[PDB]
Amino acid sequence: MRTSQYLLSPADAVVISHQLLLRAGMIRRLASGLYTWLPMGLRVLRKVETIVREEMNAAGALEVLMPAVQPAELWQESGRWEQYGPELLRLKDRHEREFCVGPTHEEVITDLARNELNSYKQLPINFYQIQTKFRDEIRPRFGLMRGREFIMKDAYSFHLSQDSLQQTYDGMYQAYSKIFSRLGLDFRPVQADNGSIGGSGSHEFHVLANSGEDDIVFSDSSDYAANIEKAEAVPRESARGSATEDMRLVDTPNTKTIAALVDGFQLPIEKTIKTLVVHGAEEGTLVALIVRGDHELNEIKAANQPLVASPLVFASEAEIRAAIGAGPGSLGPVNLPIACIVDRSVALMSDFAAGANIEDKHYFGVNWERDLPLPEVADLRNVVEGDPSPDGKGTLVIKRGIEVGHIFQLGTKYSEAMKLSVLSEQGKPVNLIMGCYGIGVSRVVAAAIEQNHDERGILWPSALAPFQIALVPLKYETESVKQATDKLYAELTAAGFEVLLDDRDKKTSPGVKFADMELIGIPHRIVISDRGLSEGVLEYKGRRDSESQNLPIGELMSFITEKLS
Amino acid sequence: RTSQYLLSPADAVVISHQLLLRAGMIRRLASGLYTWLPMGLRVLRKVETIVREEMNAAGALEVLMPAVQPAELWQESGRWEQYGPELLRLKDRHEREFCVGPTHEEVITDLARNELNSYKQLPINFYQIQTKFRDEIRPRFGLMRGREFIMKDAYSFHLSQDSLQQTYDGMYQAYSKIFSRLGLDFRPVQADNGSIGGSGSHEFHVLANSGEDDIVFSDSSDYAANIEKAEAVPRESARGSATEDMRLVDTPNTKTIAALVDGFQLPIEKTIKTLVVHGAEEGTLVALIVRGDHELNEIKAANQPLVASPLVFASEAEIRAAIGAGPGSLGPVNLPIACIVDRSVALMSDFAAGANIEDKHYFGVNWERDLPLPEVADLRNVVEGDPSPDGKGTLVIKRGIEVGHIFQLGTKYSEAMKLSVLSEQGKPVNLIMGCYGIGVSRVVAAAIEQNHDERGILWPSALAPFQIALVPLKYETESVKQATDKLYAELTAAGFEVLLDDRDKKTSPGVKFADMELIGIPHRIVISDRGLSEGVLEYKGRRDSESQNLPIGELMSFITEKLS
Ligand SMILES: [Mg+2]
Ligand SMILES: [Mg+2]
Repeated sequence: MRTSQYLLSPADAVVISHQLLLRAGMIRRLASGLYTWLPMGLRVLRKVETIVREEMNAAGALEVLMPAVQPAELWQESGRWEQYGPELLRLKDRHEREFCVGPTHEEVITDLARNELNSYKQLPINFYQIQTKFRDEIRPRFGLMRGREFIMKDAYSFHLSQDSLQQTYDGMYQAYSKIFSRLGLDFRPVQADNGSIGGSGSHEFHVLANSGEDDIVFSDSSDYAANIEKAEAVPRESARGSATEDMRLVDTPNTKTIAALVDGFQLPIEKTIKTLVVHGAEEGTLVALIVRGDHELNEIKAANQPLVASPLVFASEAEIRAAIGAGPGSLGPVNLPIACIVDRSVALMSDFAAGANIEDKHYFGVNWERDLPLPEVADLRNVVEGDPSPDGKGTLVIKRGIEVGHIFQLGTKYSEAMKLSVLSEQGKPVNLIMGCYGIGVSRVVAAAIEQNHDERGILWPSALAPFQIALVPLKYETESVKQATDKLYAELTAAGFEVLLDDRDKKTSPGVKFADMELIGIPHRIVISDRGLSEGVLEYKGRRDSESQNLPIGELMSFITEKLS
Repeated sequence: RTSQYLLSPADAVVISHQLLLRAGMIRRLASGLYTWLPMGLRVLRKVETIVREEMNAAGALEVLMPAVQPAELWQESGRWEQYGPELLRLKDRHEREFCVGPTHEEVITDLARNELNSYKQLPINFYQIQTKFRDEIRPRFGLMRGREFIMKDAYSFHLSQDSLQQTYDGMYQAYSKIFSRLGLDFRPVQADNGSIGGSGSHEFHVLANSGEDDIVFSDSSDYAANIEKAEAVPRESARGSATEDMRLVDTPNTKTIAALVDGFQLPIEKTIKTLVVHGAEEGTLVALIVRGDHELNEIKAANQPLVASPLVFASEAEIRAAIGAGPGSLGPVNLPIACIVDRSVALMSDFAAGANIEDKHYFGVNWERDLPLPEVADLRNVVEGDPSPDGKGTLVIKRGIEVGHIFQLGTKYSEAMKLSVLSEQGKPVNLIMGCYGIGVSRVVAAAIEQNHDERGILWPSALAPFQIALVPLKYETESVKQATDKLYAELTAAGFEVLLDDRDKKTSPGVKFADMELIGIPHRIVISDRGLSEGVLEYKGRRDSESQNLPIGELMSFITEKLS
């Protein structure tokens, strides 16, 4: 009775995984960013959940299950009750007590550790759960990938020392790598934002897909791998060029953009700069950050600078004019009455053009040292295709990624705030050093399709297929065909395979049945017919296959065993 | 292994709550919100697995529906307001309204509107195992009355009542398979279905003294009903003949059954209680009379057609304006409102009632003679020793923990959210629905409520978190530490769930033993340099009184038989 049950019965879905997940009856919308898992969709979901839980256990983590509803008072200990922003879904109960529906669980698990972790002989320990979160995304979109309710594997490890944290952290990296291999994904772990300049201890796991919202950077020869947020930028040139022009004021009443200098004044874009006035970390101060005309400011690198306020805030036009005496489109490093930091590539420029900090004027032929001192230099830009690999090996390619996991060395941020402390073996109170590890279990189901699909529909990796074999008769009411078919279901089920049986009547044509089984990603099809049973044979076709086959009935069970290998 | 699982009691009053706290199975986050600790999650998953197997074997299809539910769906059924303060409501950042669902009737009916479009897809039975939130006013009893709890909730859809009954019966059978595999002593009982008589609602109850429900059995038949549902028949075959004339008596300080009995030497079976309730017709009142030794069954009262559901008791001001006399002076004689008497009241003779005149009673009232007999109904709770309404035996009342409910819902939601499908002959049909729920969280606690002893938790075999505890005495000795790891592998390879107690010379053997017994592990093996010399392993069962020594080779056989 299987298809007349599992198959059940788009207009806005724009990414392929969302459209296919809806068309294939894997999920359906309830409200904005809230999706029901349909019977066939839940079969795939649980397959993900099984592998992730197996590798978390094999890596020594202890599954727990914490509440969804959480006391605001915990979120007030970390300050995140306010600081988290409008993505936190806040509520009150019938007694006017305040809660959120958790998007994550750092406070709750730290609260647990306060009460449960009392001796150094219990450390290290790593707790994880597979549980529904809520995030009030301002614009839920992309189906399972930017929903509001989604499933998360979130894990939290506690340590007495940095080395202890690293070992567990390394084990999680390895377990994640096992997880996304068993899931049969084309993935890449990359270095990620750790809040600091340089250093380590933050890695993202990405599935490669041309719809990726993350840009991820790779050496074309070395193992270098990093989110563009983190990717160190080093300049292509080896030395600063020599001064070949004098500095001069140029009237620029209508030249206020990189485009206008390059196209209008014919300047090589390598001879232009963008100045970005941001707020200072010192209250009320301004900082000017400068990148070359053909580059962009990396905002994460920007806010990592000690002089720069984190998070990044851009100065207003009125602030800019009050400080500098000129406004956007006429700004530059010369006679700049505010602190400045220039990108590494900008320090090597020569004979370049800058806004003069005089309205409607630029300097042309600026040269560092001759016309003004070089200010502080830092890595402020994003890398671009073909940039040198920062490890000196090869050049950089940028690909698109869907983030499906993140691991992060958290330190003592929560154990300081929530007074989670344990005595070291020598008797010293130690603030527990924490790590956090997350996988977007929901997002994984969708990520797989973004990467594996064709014109016929979903292509599942082997571990995710909701069934392995579809039986399609083809006049299924024929006693001859219904007995061969029902026996075949039993044999194949007996041997352990997961078989979907298409029991729909003649009112559903064979071609439609074929297209349905293909759409839902079932990797093997078997068609039973009286004309083939006469000939003593069975018709086979693979999901990726071009033409069907005919297999002698007697050979079929060995043949399917081989395919499933 | 125990350095990890064991981790390190005040407001706990029922035993399952103290034991779940002390065995490190759960811990509290806030009121009614509890974290499953690693030991606890293992037990809960063993419950879910068994529930899921039997749901699937019964042909139901697992889905997973959102926890946050839009208010507009709840407004279609009227439950957005009607469900009460137990509904957790919120607004998102865009000021749209939702609840955190306590149940999913509207959601699954909404799903069906979009997915059930052909009769060839029916019958169909959807279920999920999913966290609910119910904003209980006074959350208590640990897992038994928390606010967040795990629930297997199922909903089936049908084109005919017969179709529903079949699926309903398979859910009944599957629940029994479930609770049998969970090793519980349960009983299914008839339950309140909304109507007088009839079937279509059964509750599954674990038998325990702490049960909040009263469930009625015959000591002679299979009869089993929630006291809310139990039919009461009188212990009398016939109304007695009149042997007093009716008189007016002054009862100035007589306003309770006890005062009428102890102040006038009347037997309690000659007295009555008159309860004045709101009638279903707007603005009307109905009086409900039971005998002085009985209580009013409020489920039975509300099921009366004249009586408003849910039941509302009349105020004292309302009584006085209607009748002309107050509580404690009420009765059926000269009663200017409609009246319903319990079956037993109808058989009474020579009986006392308030006269509907302040501080007065009639004595020696007799039906037909002094006043006409009103309508008769089954209005009272049964009491221990009552006749069994199937005519086989008398009735006993025991206390039960409700772990499962099945209910024939009909077209309540399909009619309101317009869920209709064309029959094979082309007639539109509102889908008939049944709903089935198992308190998965609650089942864990109900098990301990019925299985425990002086030393801690007793688990039915299917729920034990581990089957074997390895307690190496002096595990720091490398001779014991090798034999035990060797043993851990052998047993884990054999497919047994084994908890190695790796704790050190700090925690004494005696403490280690008590901890393994508290968390309810069925079987223990002690490895020692003592018995290693003798080539022997020490074994003890969780229920046994003495431990015993055991040749090592025989041990793998001995223990596989133990769990057979
Ligand atoms: Mg990111
Ligand atoms: Mg009840």
